Amino acid sequence: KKSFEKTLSMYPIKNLEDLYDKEGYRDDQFDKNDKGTWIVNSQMAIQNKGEALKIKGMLLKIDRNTRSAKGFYYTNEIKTEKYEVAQDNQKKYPVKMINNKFISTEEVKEENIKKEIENFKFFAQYSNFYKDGDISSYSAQYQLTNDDYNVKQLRKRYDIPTNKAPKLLLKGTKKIEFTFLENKNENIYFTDSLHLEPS
Repeated sequence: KKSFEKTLSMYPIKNLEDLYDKEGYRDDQFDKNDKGTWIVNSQMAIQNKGEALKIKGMLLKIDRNTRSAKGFYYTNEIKTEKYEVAQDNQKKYPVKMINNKFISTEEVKEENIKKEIENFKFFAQYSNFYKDGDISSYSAQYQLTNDDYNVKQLRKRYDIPTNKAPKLLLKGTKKIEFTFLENKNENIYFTDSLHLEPS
């Protein structure tokens, strides 16, 4: 648990640029001159009944050495349980972080993608912080209510087509997941992660 608090206590980080000056856990795989890169990823996955799993998220690499951040917005559609190559639905839209905003470094023609990038917020920017697995790979999973501050935050920012209260999974080897629905071919989950890794 409080292995998560070392990270989650930081939330919210309204200005992600503060991560330039936030030190994380460095180990002998980090070179002595590498301050590290924060990899931040937030992602909503929504599957309406009889429809494909629709995914939208952003991945950002915040390089502490160069005080710059690059990554991409991404959308995807997943239809089957198993791997089908021809579902080539993954689109990536490269962005940079400039003044705590996310800026396309390419042309984006679809007005609907432009808006999503312009208004995007990572979970770390707006959040605030039973059933235990441990296979040495630990996890703790909790049943939340719809008055949980973070559940309300998700329902504002995303259109969640179920009113069931999600479970929060703290998965660690780190990564967090709000699972709203987990029926067969009817999945709704939000994930987020923030970790420091070598550049």
